[PDB]
Amino acid sequence: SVIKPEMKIKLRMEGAVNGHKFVIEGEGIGKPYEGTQTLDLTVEEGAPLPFSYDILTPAFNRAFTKYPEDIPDYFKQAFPEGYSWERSMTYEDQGICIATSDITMEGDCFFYEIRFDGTNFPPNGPVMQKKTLKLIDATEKMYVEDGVLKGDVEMALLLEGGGHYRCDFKTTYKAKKDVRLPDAHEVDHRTEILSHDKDYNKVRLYEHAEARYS
Repeated sequence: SVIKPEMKIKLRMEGAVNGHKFVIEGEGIGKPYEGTQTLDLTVEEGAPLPFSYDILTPAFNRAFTKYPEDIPDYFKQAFPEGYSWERSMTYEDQGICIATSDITMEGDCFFYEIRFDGTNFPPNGPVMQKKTLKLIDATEKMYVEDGVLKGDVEMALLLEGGGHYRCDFKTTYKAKKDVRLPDAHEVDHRTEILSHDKDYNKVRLYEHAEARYS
């Protein structure tokens, strides 16, 4: 397989949230068959960001998912050609985000071209006031529809003070070639910011993800 036990990552994200433009670049490494990865992210334009970094972290690759032998792996099968994804995120206070990523590989490295746009966040809400603590561990429901793989998530960000800030995630994953399509399944996610500098101009980000049946 072209997916090696250790794969590097390079990415660039361009976008805008509530009128604030930005660019973030990233480099990292992970273990695709263990579903783990670490990214070092740097804000290259638009620093310091005025909004919660936690709305970005799922946008920074399901190739880094531990897939059981008996569930076809849509993402690893898609390489070396790769795949893209398109995602809508509707937050409970009517902030909404759209993100896309085009994922390719060369040698032992994945490359992501990411677009991220968000709007209509209340200026005094938790996103624009940076009152989120983390992404709560979440389960993504995967299922095939229209010949591609979809993932639906009812997820939540933890807020300072203990409240939950809910978001309906909907992703469409599009392999660039035909692959063996899986039956419906689930992917458990854990996302963690391991470290960051004062304004989050520099962030170290970790994900652990594993596929299973309900």
